[PDB]
Amino acid sequence: HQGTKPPRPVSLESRFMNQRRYDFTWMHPQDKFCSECRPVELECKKMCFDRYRSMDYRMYGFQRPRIQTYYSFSTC
Amino acid sequence: NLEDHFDLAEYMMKMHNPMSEYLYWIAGFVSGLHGILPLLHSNYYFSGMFLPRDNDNTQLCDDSW
Amino acid sequence: AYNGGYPFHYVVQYDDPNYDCEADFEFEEIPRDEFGVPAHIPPELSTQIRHTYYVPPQYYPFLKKLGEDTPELKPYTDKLIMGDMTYDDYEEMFYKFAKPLKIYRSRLPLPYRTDEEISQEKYVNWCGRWYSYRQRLQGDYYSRHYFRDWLIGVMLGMYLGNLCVQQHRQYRVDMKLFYLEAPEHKINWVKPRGDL
Amino acid sequence: GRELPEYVVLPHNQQRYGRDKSYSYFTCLWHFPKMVFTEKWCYTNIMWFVFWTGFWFIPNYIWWERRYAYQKAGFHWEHTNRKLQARKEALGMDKVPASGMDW
Amino acid sequence: YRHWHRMSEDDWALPLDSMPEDVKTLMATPQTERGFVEDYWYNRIRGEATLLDPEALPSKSYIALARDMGLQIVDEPSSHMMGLIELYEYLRGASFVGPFGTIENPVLVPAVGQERVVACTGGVGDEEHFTLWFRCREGFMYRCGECDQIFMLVRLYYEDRYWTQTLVRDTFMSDGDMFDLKTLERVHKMWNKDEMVRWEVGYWAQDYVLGKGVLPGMVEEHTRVN
Amino acid sequence: RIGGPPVFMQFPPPPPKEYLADGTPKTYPLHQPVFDHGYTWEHWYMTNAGVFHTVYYGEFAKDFPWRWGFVAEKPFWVGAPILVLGVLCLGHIIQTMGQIGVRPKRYTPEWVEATKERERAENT
Amino acid sequence: FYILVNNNKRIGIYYIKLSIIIGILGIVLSYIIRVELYNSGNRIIKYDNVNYYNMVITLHGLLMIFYIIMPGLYGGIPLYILPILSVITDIVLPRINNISIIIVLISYIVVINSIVIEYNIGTGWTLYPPLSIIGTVIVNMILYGLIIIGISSIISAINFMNILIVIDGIIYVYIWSIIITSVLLIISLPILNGILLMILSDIYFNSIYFILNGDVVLYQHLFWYFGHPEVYILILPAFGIISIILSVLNNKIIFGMKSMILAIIMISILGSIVWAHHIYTVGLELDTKIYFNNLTLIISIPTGNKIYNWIILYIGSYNILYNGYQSLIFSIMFIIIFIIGGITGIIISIDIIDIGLHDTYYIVSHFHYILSIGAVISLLAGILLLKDIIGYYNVIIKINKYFGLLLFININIIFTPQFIIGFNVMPRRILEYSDNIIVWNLISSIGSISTILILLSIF
Amino acid sequence: IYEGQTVQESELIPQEDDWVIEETNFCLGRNCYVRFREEDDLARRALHQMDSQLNKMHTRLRDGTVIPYMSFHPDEMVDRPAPIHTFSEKPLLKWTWDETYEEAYDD
Ligand SMILES: CCCCCCCCCCCCCCCCCC(=O)OC[C@H](COP(=O)([O-])OCC(O)COP(=O)([O-])OC[C@@H](COC(=O)CCCCCCCCCCCCCCCCC)OC(=O)CCCCCCCCCCCCCCCCC)OC(=O)CCCCCCCCCCCCCCCCC
Ligand code: HEA
Ligand code: HEA
Ligand SMILES: [O-][O-]
Ligand SMILES: [Cu+2]
Ligand SMILES: [K+]
Ligand SMILES: [Zn+2]
Repeated sequence: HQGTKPPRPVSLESRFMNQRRYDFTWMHPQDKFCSECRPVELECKKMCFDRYRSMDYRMYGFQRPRIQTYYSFSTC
Repeated sequence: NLEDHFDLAEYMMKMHNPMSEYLYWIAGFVSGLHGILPLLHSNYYFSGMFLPRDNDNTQLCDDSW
Repeated sequence: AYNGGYPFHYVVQYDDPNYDCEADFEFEEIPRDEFGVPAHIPPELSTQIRHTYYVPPQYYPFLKKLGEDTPELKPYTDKLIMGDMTYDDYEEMFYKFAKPLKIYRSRLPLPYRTDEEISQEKYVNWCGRWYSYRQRLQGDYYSRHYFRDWLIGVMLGMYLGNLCVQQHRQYRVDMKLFYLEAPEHKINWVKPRGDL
Repeated sequence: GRELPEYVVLPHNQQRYGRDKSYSYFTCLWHFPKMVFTEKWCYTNIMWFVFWTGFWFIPNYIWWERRYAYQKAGFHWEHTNRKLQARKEALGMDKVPASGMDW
Repeated sequence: YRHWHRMSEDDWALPLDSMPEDVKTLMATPQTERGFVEDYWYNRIRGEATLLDPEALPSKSYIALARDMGLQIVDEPSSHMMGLIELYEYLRGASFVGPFGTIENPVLVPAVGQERVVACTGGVGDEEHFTLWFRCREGFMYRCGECDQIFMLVRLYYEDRYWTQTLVRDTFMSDGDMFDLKTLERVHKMWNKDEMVRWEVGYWAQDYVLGKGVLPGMVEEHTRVN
Repeated sequence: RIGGPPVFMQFPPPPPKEYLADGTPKTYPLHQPVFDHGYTWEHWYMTNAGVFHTVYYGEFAKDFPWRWGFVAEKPFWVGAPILVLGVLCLGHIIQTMGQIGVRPKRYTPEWVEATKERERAENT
Repeated sequence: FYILVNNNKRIGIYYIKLSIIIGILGIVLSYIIRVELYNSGNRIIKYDNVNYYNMVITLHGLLMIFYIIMPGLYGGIPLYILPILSVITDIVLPRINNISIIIVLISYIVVINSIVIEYNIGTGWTLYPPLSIIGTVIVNMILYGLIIIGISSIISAINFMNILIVIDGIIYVYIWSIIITSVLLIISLPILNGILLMILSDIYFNSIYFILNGDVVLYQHLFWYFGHPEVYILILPAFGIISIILSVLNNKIIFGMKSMILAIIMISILGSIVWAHHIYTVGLELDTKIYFNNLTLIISIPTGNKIYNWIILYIGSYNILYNGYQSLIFSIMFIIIFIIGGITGIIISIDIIDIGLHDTYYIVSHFHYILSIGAVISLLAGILLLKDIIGYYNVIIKINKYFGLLLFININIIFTPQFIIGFNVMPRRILEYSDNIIVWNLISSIGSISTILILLSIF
Repeated sequence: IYEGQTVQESELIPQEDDWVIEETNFCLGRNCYVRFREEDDLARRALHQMDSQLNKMHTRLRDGTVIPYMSFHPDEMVDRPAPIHTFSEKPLLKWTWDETYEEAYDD
């Protein structure tokens, strides 16, 4: 079920939604990877890792299609 | 042993080295400085003076000194 | 009635003389209990079976001598001779003949006291009783005096409190006359200053 | 089992210790600094503490200063990016292979 | 006692590998010169030698039988000491409650040292008062300042030593006739024959008297791997 | 319990006494000074020594420095009142040293009158 | 050794020693505050450095509460006499006792280091959000200190509770006082930790509990659910000491021992359910306000019973015994002073009176009379009673009538005027004020400098 | 509440007409700071301190019994200053009851 979780509507940014006082850096106090992305926001991190790779900095993850990997639980 | 009967035997028997007392007082003195030194440093950092002159943030008479 | 009936310490027997429960990893040897009951016979059944101690017959004359010298011990020795003594019977015999250790006060050395001092024991007891009599009476006397005094404090605290009641009373009278008669009360007087 | 005498006569005849001399309120103001600068056991313990605390402070200090200067220059990826633009300028190529990869 | 933890295996019996290997000297050592392990195995070897000889038991007196098993015949001196020892041990983890103390019968306060802290709570009911703590030093008949309860310190002291079960046994028990090794051998052959050992302690003990490794299977019994 | 921490053990004898080469007993440091001053008063106080006893505790002037010997010699109600005023006066003096000659303009007569005008207008 | 020692009596001495050291920093901060408040203007803090004053008042409060009085009355005297009162050889948990004092020292070093290195800003000792969560890193450091202190407090509470399992005598009133404080800590600390973690989450983990649609009043509930139990965790050990001193020095058995014990238990239960009297002005519902006001006034009943039981202890005592000992004077002074603090507490308990007196110096004087005067004097009196047992010397305190008189007079000069300015009114946590409040502020300031001078005469 | 021990009139009857209340001083004596000799070393100053304990003192009555230094709490029972190890032998709190058993007596 989690491997094929249905897409959900993009959240409208309501009155008290997505409030930020400072960037997200508690996971990487010194490196400060993906300061704009949230700790487990996988799609934001993927695009952020792509920027770093385009800047000659290697990052791990978000490159193999799900159906071409083992244990994905997303194969037909 | 008789020397080990009392806790802190040297101090209780009045033979301890005075340096122990001096260190205790020095430690307290250093603790006190943690309230005064940052006061002076912060005053200078934001004003340029280590300590103010009484009522120098208000309008003063011409002859005030 | 302790530890669920499991004895903290118990004897186990093994048929093979060279068997070691820690070195060997075979799966055919069956351990026995102290009476020799194989482990595959459950406790509920084996505990019902009656087990009695069998001593070699050469001991019968000794067990007979014990009974005669101590007649209270004879019934237990007879059971042992006749092979009718269970573990419970042995326990009853064991605890029946256990006696407590005795302390003799006559053997205790005494703190030193002269014969002159020993003759004054009644006098000192007499003084102690009079001290307890005087103590008990004084308790009643003091309780009456001081708890009565506390009333003076109540009355002093009621007088001083009443002074503020009177001030408050006059205050309320004055307040009622402010908006009614006081020239200090002014209306159509304060004008807005306006923004600076 | 050890055998000891009731008393021992010392070789020297110096009465080094005894009752305190009468002291005033501010006696400590001169006695304490005197001990620090004149008693060996005191100033050898101070120098030992200062020397070794500073000794291990240096390697940490050097490492952090280099790290701090680096962090102010930019993020890790901003550094690798500057070396990538330089390599693109050296070759005159708009797009170059990523580091560790061939054309 | 309630304050003691669970019996050990050793509290019941000792392993035969703790038997002294010089049995000949062990059976000749005076009781005052035997240590705890040596005294355990002296009594067990000698006691089981007499118990495993049925034909001689009926003719043996209780005085002699008790000596062989290592049991001390009781007397008023030893009973007093043992009793005060057990009373001291009980008070280690138990409350101290008893009759009101008077000059004729002071409260007995056992101690090893020369002093023990004691509290007087007075009498029963309304005669009970708040705890009044005092230091009970030896040689003084103490009187509570409040209820006049008399106290006294009892010291478990004997000849530069305190009172222990070992001390009581050494001071009052007297060594009897020296143990005869012929009895050990005679009983050994009685219960141990043709590869059957019905006196394991006497098979090991006889082996040591023979010099260790002499009896069948004993070399294999003494060969260990770690 | 055999071989456990003993309930009681006797103190071993103290180490041998030390004499100087001339035979004078060797003295060791002692923080019980004999202060030098002219005061010799001796104050005694009945003290609780438990429930049924007391002890007559004495304080000797020579056991204290000069400052305490001087103060403790006088009657309490002679010294106490003077000391109370003195400490208060000193506190005010200390707090006045940093404001010598400071003349804020809001305490001048002109500003004092202007506040009175404001109070009249606002009926404060 | 020094740091390795596990002796419970040595550790008790360490707690008192550290409380005095940290106390020097506490008193210095208090002198800064009173100096500043001597007149209107800037005196020792620049107008551009007003953030320092906010930090001074914040650290003063935190240090005196958690690093001085609590380590002194719940760590110092308790660790030294409790195992003796329980006729037990030593404390149940030896190794835990050692680490507790080390933890306190390490958290103190973190706090003072944060003064030196971090920017100096303040948010009160009550760390109300959102102000606490929009500050600089010094707030993060202070949070670490509190959490670390919480660890030491809870493990010490566990240590004292285990005495019930080993006590070989009678549970005296003092032992009951510590046990109940330990219970109050075991039940209140876990709630504090949770709310502190939420402050951290908003400071350091981008949480949103204290931004709109999240109720900031939530923090005040959880904080004060620990806050008020804390004020009784700080006073109950003092009550236990007062009972011992009065009974011993007057040679009189405690009267109503069971009522004393049951009064302490009652205060604890009630103190665990009255916290919102600190939140009267937020705008709570009428029925909530009435509940809390009603239960707050009930606490006076058990507290009153203890006071009167103490009075009869001193009444009737023998005249021949000298009554000028400093310990006896301090114990008596506690009754006289605590009644003042408690009565003013009942006044502020009425919420309508509280509207006028919230966040004013009347509240300051109220809790100073109980803590800065009552608790301090109780700790001094307890240490003084144990002077022979502890064995310290080189001070002139045991019989010093001048010190007691000067302290009592001058301490009242500081805080009695703070009750007056509460109806003037002078807000709390401010440094500048209107010129018409100088007189009373000046009088209190003269009192502060004088008290400090009297602290030098003991040596 | 505690009001002292109960007294029967028979116990207040003297054996002589001159009996009065014994006038024994319960003030232990005059004391001050324990004064150590300079000559004494650390071990011998420890012995000196142990010999100046007020809680080891008592008052001997006319019949030879002594009323000891007593305290409401055991805090006053340890040596002053407190030694490292205080209550090696467990202090005994004596409770009183009327129960008895035959083994304790002999006829
Ligand atoms: C509130 C206040 C008022 C209160 C009034 C009321 C009081 C009522 C009574 C209360 C009583 C409580 C109970 C008391 C029980 C006492 C028991 C006792 O005595 O125990 C024995 C115990 C130890 O005795 P012992 O058994 O002989 O111990 C032997 C040693 O173990 C072994 O001996 P050793 O010689 O081998 O020792 C080792 C020694 C070896 O020592 C040496 O070698 C010393 C050498 C000399 C050094 C001297 C200091 C130098 C400083 C230089 C500074 C330079 C600054 C330059 C600035 C330049 C600027 C331009 O030390 C060390 O190696 C380590 C020392 C560490 C501690 C000292 C730390 C100092 C401060 C450090 C600050 C650092 C800040 C860093 C910040 C960094 C930021 C990046 O006694 C003590 O420790 C002394 C206690 C003395 C006071 C007792 C209480 C008396 C009564 C109260 C008086 C009033 C006090 C008021 C508070 C103080 C005010 C200031
Ligand atoms: C140990 C310290 C301590 C103690 C014991 C108390 C005790 C009490 N406190 Fe507390 N209090 C504080 C420390 C303490 N307090 C602190 C530090 C603050 C401020 C924290 C902050 O805001 O930052 C505070 C704040 C505080 C407020 C907040 C006011 C405001 O925020 O505006 C209130 C009001 O309810 C209050 C009430 C009480 C009451 C009702 C008691 C009762 O316990 C008093 C009980 C005692 C008596 C009543 C006197 C003795 C009893 C009698 C003589 C019997 C006869 C009396 C009657 C019948 C009434 N306290
Ligand atoms: C128990 C804690 C404690 C103690 C002792 C004190 C003591 C003192 N405090 Fe207190 N104070 C607080 C806790 C305490 N304070 C708290 C919690 C606040 C509110 C914080 C906030 O607003 O955020 C506060 C606020 C506070 C303010 C308000 C500043 C403001 O917010 O605007 C002021 C000044 O007016 C002040 C002054 C003083 C003075 C002059 C003393 C004393 O100096 C008076 C003189 C007494 C002594 C100098 C003796 C003290 C000695 C010891 C404490 C050591 C004892 C150790 C042993 C006995 C071993 N305090
Ligand atoms: O807080 O009361
Ligand atoms: Cu409150
Ligand atoms: K100001
Ligand atoms: Zn009695």
